[PDB]
Amino acid sequence: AMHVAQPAVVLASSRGIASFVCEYASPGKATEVRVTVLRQADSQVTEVCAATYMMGNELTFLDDSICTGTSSGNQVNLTIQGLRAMDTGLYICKVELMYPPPYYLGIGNGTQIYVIDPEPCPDSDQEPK
Ligand SMILES: *[C@@H]1O[C@H](CO[C@@H]2O[C@@H](C)[C@@H](O)[C@@H](O)[C@@H]2O)[C@@H](O[C@@H]2O[C@H](CO)[C@@H](O[C@@H]3O[C@H](CO)[C@@H](O)[C@H](O)[C@@H]3O)[C@H](O)[C@H]2NC(C)=O)[C@H](O)[C@H]1NC(C)=O
Ligand SMILES: *[C@@H]1O[C@H](CO[C@H]2O[C@@H](C)[C@@H](O)[C@@H](O)[C@@H]2O)[C@@H](O[C@@H]2O[C@H](CO)[C@@H](O[C@@H]3O[C@H](CO)[C@@H](O)[C@H](O)[C@@H]3O)[C@H](O)[C@H]2NC(C)=O)[C@H](O)[C@H]1NC(C)=O
Repeated sequence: AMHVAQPAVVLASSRGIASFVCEYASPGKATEVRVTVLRQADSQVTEVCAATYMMGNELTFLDDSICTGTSSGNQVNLTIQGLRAMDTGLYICKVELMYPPPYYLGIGNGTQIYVIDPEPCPDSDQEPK
């Protein structure tokens, strides 16, 4: 245990930019480090972004994109843009050497992404939103 570092929460900008880096630990360097980002909800949890961190290539988020992520050394950086009040929640950083056998690593418990709601008025006493 204690071989995976990830922020428990993440502060997002007003636009909705939530970016954090979940590092992982491996016995060596390989071409395939499958990463996964999940969103947890009280009713159920669903998959979101996923790609193979190839040390000589970039992650592909063609399926369920709506997100951008980077990977360097042993730290994977995930950035989210467009987080509404409902979008705010938990994001799980996953790290799995799934392609090479015989696959053995760990997943991140998850970082909560926080966002700020801008208001056209100096206070919410009237016309709150
Ligand atoms: C996570 O790491 C990024 C740095 O990653 C940069 O962008 C990634 C998508 C990868 O391609 C990396 O190879 C690249 O170095 C930290 O900052 C990020 O910097 C980039 C570069 O300035 C920002 O995106 C750029 O946007 C311009 C505008 O069109 C483009 O021209 C560039 O091609 C590039 O896409 C990116 O917005 C920025 N991330 C943020 C703040 O959203 C980032 O800070 C770090 N995360 C944290 C907070 O640790
Ligand atoms: C955040 O981390 C916790 C850590 O929980 C235990 O995880 C194991 C691997 C070990 O490190 C131990 O020291 C930790 O306390 C994750 O919670 C654990 O999750 C696993 C599955 O992901 C659970 O295993 C289950 O085991 C039962 C057998 O009793 C099987 O029937 C199930 O199929 C399953 O394999 C384990 O019970 C959980 N333990 C705890 C303490 O909760 C947690 O999943 C992770 N967050 C993420 C990535 O979602």
